[PDB]
Formats: sequence, C-alpha cells, structure tokens
Amino acid sequence: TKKRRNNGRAKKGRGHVQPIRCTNCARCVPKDKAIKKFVIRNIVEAAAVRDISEASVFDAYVLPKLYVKLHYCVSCAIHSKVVRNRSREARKDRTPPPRFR
Amino acid sequence: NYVPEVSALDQEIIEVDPDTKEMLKLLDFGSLSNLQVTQPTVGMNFKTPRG
Amino acid sequence: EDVQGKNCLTNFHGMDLTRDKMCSMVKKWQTMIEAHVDVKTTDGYLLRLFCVGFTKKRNNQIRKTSYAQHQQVRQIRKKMMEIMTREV
Amino acid sequence: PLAKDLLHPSPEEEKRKHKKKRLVQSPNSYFMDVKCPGCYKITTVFSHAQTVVLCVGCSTVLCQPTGGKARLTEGCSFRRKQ
Amino acid sequence: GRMHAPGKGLSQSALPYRRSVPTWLKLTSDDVKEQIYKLAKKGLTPSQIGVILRDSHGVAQVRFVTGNKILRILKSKGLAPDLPEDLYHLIKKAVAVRKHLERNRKDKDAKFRLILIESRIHRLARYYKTKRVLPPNWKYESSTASALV
RNA sequence: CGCAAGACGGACCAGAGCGAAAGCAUUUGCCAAGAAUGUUUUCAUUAAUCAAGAACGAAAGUCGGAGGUUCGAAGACGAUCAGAUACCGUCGUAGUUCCGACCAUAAACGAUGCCGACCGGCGAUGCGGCGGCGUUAUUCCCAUGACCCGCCGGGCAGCUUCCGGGAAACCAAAGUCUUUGGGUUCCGGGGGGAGUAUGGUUGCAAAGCUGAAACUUAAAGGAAUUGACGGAAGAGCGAUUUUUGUACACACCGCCCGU
Ligand SMILES: [Mg+2]
Ligand SMILES: [Mg+2]
Ligand SMILES: [Mg+2]
Ligand SMILES: [Mg+2]
Ligand SMILES: [Mg+2]
Ligand SMILES: [Mg+2]
Ligand SMILES: [Mg+2]
Ligand SMILES: [Mg+2]
Ligand SMILES: [Mg+2]
Ligand SMILES: [Mg+2]
Ligand SMILES: [Mg+2]
Ligand SMILES: [Mg+2]
Ligand SMILES: [Mg+2]
Ligand SMILES: [Mg+2]
Ligand SMILES: [Mg+2]
Ligand SMILES: [Mg+2]
Ligand SMILES: [Mg+2]
Ligand SMILES: [Mg+2]
Ligand SMILES: [Mg+2]
Ligand SMILES: [Mg+2]
Ligand SMILES: [Mg+2]
Ligand SMILES: [Mg+2]
Ligand SMILES: [Mg+2]
Ligand SMILES: [Mg+2]
Ligand SMILES: [Mg+2]
Ligand SMILES: [Mg+2]
Ligand SMILES: [Zn+2]
Repeated sequence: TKKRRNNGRAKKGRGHVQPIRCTNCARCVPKDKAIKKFVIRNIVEAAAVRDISEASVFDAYVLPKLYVKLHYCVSCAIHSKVVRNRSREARKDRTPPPRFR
Repeated sequence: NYVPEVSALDQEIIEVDPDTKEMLKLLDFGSLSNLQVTQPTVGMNFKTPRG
Repeated sequence: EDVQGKNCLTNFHGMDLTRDKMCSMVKKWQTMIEAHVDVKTTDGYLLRLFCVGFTKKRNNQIRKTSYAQHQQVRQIRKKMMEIMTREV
Repeated sequence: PLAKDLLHPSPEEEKRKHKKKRLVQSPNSYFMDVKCPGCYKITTVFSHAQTVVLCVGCSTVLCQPTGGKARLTEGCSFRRKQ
Repeated sequence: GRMHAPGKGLSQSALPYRRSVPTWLKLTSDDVKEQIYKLAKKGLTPSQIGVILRDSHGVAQVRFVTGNKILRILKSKGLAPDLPEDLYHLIKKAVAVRKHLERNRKDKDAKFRLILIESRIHRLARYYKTKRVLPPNWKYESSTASALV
C-alpha cells in the first residue's frame, strides 16, 4: 500500500541525491527528502531590544539579524512538532500554513 | 417591486472597445450612434505574479 | 606598520562585508555569480579581489524565478574580472 | 468534439498545426530575392539558409545563418517569390 | 525513435506537393549538371552540393529539375567516391573517438560511444554488402580504419 | 598573528537539468561525445526485440604501491541496567582518500520490459524554433540581451474528469480483454523444506551463476471495513458510511522471535 504518490521525497527524473546531516541528531538523509526551514530572527530578544537601545552609543542603530538554515529528518521533525500527521485527504494539500496574518 | 423613473440601461454614450465595434459591425450594427470607441490599454498585464 | 612615540601608524590590510549583509543578499529564486582576480598595483602591492552579483527580477515579471543560462553567467564573470583587473 | 469536419479544416487551422501533421505536408520555408545597396545584382536566397551567401559581383555578405532562419545584412532588401 | 538513443524527435523536411519546377528558375538541366560536376571536382559530398544549390542558386530539388539524384549523376559522370559518404563519416568518427580514447584510458563513456558507433558501422556495412555496393570481403578493422578514410 | 597536511565544495540548490543505468555541483583551458529544435540537403528499407557472446555497473570486501585531516566496524574503558555482552559518552585498529589489478552484489524501485497506433480538459515549467502591442540596457539607428502575450515540437512533472479499467488501494495508463489476436524478450503456478544439499562453472578469498528431492502443512497472503489498543497528535460489488498506526479481534492480561 503506497502512502504517497511522490514517495515522501522530491526526486523526479534523476537517480541519486547527495545526503545531508540532520541538525538535531546528525543522521544522513537525502537533501530532497529532508525537512528544510529558513529562520530569520533577531539576535536580541524583545526585552533585550529595549534594554540595549538605551545603552547604545549610536542613534537608531539597527540590531543585526540571524539567518540559519535548518535540516531535519522525519523522526526529528515529527518529535519536535515542526511537522504533524494529517488526515488522508489533508495529506494532499501542500499549501504552506497560513503564517501571514 | 421598486421601479425607477428612468432605466439605468439608458445611456447617452456607451463606451466600447474596437473589438466590440468589429463584432457589432459583423452583425450589421455598426451604425449605432450611442457607441464611443475607447483606446485599449497599452500594456497586456492581467495575470497575478506567480510566487 | 610603525610606532612614533605613543602613535601607532596603520596601513590598509583588507576589506570585507558583514555577515548579515551577505546572509540577507542571498535569496532562493535567483542566480548568484562570483569572481576573483589577482592583480598587482603600480607600487608593488598584490591584491586578491572577490566580486559577487545577483540576477534581478523585472518590474512586470510574472515568472517566479530569474535564472541566467551558463553562457550568460560566464560572460558576466568575465566582465567582472576584466573590470576588476583594469581598475587596480 | 463529436462534430468536426476533417475534410475541410479552416485556413487558420492548417497554419497552426505542425508541418507534418497537416492533411497534406507543406513546408514553412520560402525563397526570396535579395538586393544589397552597393551592387545591383539580385540574388535568390533560401529562407532557412545554412551558409553565408556572398555577392558574386562584389563579395558582399548577404546573410548570416542562425538556428532557425538566416538573418540578412543591414541595408539589404528582400521580396518573397510567388 | 533513435537507433541508439532514447530520444524520439520529429524534426525533418517536408517536400511540397507540387513536383513542377517553379517558373522563376532560369536554369536548365545541363547547367545544373555542370554546376554539380564543378562542385564535385571541388571536393564536396552530394549533401553539401545539394545544400549549396538550395542556398545560393535557388535549386530546391535537383531531382525535380534534372530528373535524377546527385549520386546517380556523379556515378554516370564517374566522379563518385569508392565508399558511400555516410559510412565514410561513421568510420571517421570511430577513428576520432579511438584516437581520443588511447590518450584517456579512464574515459568509460568514450568506450561506450565507440561500441555504439562500431555497431552502426557493422549494420551499414552489412546492408551495403547485401546490395553489392561493397565487395563481399570488405571488413572494418580498427587498425585498417585510419587508412580506409 | 602565521605556517603545514589531508578531506570535502555550504548558502544559491528547485517535485529543476544531464547520463544506458550506477551516477553527476569552486574558476579557467584543452580533448572527444550527445539529445532536442531548424532544414524545399543526401541514401533509399538500410528497421523492432533479442539464444550465443560482450562493455559498464553504489556501498562494502580482497591483493600490491602512496598518503593518512575527519569519521570510524573490531577492541579497551566510563555510564545505564535486575542483567547490556546494546542504545549514551572517551579513545581507537582495518577502512574512509589517490594509482594499478580483482569482486558483479543492493528496497541496483516507478517494487511497473522495449518498439508502434488510437483514446478528455487545465495551468505551469526546461530546451529549440516562429509571430506580435508595449517597457528597459547597449549614448543615436537597426539588431541583440532582460520582461510581457501567444503558437509548434521533443522532456521532467502537477491538478481535474462517470474515457474506460481494477479485489480495491488507485491508474490517462495499470485504458482501447469472454465485443478475448499490432511485434517481440524475460519470467510465475498454494504455504514451508530452500535459494538449502549435490554436480558443474567463475574467483586469491569472501563468495557469484545454474539449481533439487525426501518430508511437512489447510491455509499462508493482498486490498479495504467496524472495533479494541498505542511509552502518537445519496455514495460504495460489499462489509459499511477527532485524526492517525496496527502482524491485535478470547481484542496489550494481545500477538510473537530465538537460545
Ligand atoms: Mg539509486
Ligand atoms: Mg519531505
Ligand atoms: Mg534499437
Ligand atoms: Mg533533426
Ligand atoms: Mg533522460
Ligand atoms: Mg559553492
Ligand atoms: Mg545473455
Ligand atoms: Mg566500490
Ligand atoms: Mg572501498
Ligand atoms: Mg591497500
Ligand atoms: Mg561507541
Ligand atoms: Mg572519535
Ligand atoms: Mg538481484
Ligand atoms: Mg526508489
Ligand atoms: Mg526488482
Ligand atoms: Mg511543454
Ligand atoms: Mg533542457
Ligand atoms: Mg522559448
Ligand atoms: Mg486475452
Ligand atoms: Mg510454490
Ligand atoms: Mg507440498
Ligand atoms: Mg440506504
Ligand atoms: Mg446501491
Ligand atoms: Mg507504523
Ligand atoms: Mg503501513
Ligand atoms: Mg483497523
Ligand atoms: Zn534527526
């Protein structure tokens, strides 16, 4: 019984895809199958923003951002709840979740 | 059953595109005086930007 | 380079960009082209210069990606190298 | 769909199909008479030429081959035949 | 599809329905034959001769004008190569691949392509033996191939 | 702040491309090869699939040389545990890297042989060609690049459909099958014994290919449904009509493997 038409990966018209290492557990997982996440955040948190803006020597100094690319295997993605199981009909929907308010 | 005094369809001037005028002409209706030909939009950009 | 009685005198040694600038320049649906040259100045200083550029999406573009073909990338890289060579 | 006259396709239908998939095959190419401004000779050139055509009298490059069609040199005029 | 490739292309030529020479063409059969003879003496294969005639002299199809094909005209005149041009090109390509491969021992793709090319050469040689164009002792050997073409 | 060695080419990198398949990603140069598109060029049946026979063939493994950064089978320890000879942590030998000879095996998978014909829509995408308002760069001009709107031909795929199939899951092929015949190659015949013994053959070895019988058994197995469990979050042939997984249905107090 096939669960998915694409076999859970994004490989089409090619034979081999080089593996990467899970950020959490360092497992080898093919790059097309891995769960990718691009994280752009602030170096300083919300309270730290107000605590730092007063102690800075510059005027309206913009705090730098952190850019990180994260790769997860299926087990770590499910365990960390960045990915959840869906219904048989809801599996097909591949629209990203509505994070934009 | 509210009825206005005049019809909203009644217009002294109705604007049409040249293609609509040609379609009317093919049906021997190119003699209408209410028609006014408007310049079509120069740029053909009617699709949502894919992304 | 030299000390002159409580006055250290420095000289140019290099140039670079900040980490967040480079991280924010790289995006997912475009092409990146990089080049490097080794050029000697008239007074003996040998330099290695690196250049980076990205393809730009058009104002009225409907296609999601903006990819340059390989020959276009090679032409752009050669244009980078010759300009960087002729200015040093 | 379920009603189409295969014997009598419209003239625009047959110019939209592939040249081999028409009812009767017909090429998309043609021959043309070309004249350069320098020299008065008229040269017959195939539209999808694969060689550089030189004027016999005055050694002028009439056209340059490309992937699909041959592009005429600037200032050269052409007219289709028949 | 291709004999030795998975590709299934459809690109080719489509001759017109009419077989009559167009009115604008002023050339006679004899003039076309003389042009063909001059081009052959210059050292051109029939394919190149046809390409030149199509591009420059407005000769769409020589068989429509002169009533005969280029190779038959050459054979009647006697200016025809000993072995057919397509087999010559196949053997020349095999020689080029074999010359490349001797300096590059680790190029397995060259070996695969050489096997394919030699298979095509054997097919064509057997066909030409069947038609008696080649004597029934002609053999393609790698050592002899350089001298053959 | 420098030096040295070895291994790997991040982000860009995608249900994108190339290759017969294994497989393929820093720049530049050289060498040979190739698909697709264009063609009013040439030959004229030269073609398709294929016993015999051949080239290639991940990783691991074997034999000689060169290097040995990282990781790391075996091994020595420290923990955990009723017990661990495992999972976890510290080291660490072959190996992991390159050259030359072997080995020919993978869930080597689309679990789907190749060639040809016909049979619904839709929107994208990669390559080539053709046509056409209009924005930009090459200071001017064509023309060529970047966008925009279409058409054709191959290619990787996607959505939809009472085309029709099928036990169903699902499939525009897995359709055009009791209305059964387009060509052709390999290959299966209830579950075990068993891919085992023996013979032959190949290899340095490990092992590869070919390959039984005696005997034993009434089922094993596929798809789907309702429950029960979990140290998881009008429509269908028909049973039937919170999500999810199941080899459980005497329903986890289950079932079940090896000494
Ligand atoms: Mg594989
Ligand atoms: Mg995935
Ligand atoms: Mg074949
Ligand atoms: Mg072609
Ligand atoms: Mg392919
Ligand atoms: Mg890189
Ligand atoms: Mg065999
Ligand atoms: Mg190996
Ligand atoms: Mg090895
Ligand atoms: Mg060794
Ligand atoms: Mg350990
Ligand atoms: Mg270690
Ligand atoms: Mg096998
Ligand atoms: Mg697979
Ligand atoms: Mg199989
Ligand atoms: Mg397409
Ligand atoms: Mg392509
Ligand atoms: Mg295009
Ligand atoms: Mg049958
Ligand atoms: Mg049996
Ligand atoms: Mg039995
Ligand atoms: Mg009922
Ligand atoms: Mg019913
Ligand atoms: Mg499970
Ligand atoms: Mg399952
Ligand atoms: Mg159940
Ligand atoms: Zn993980």
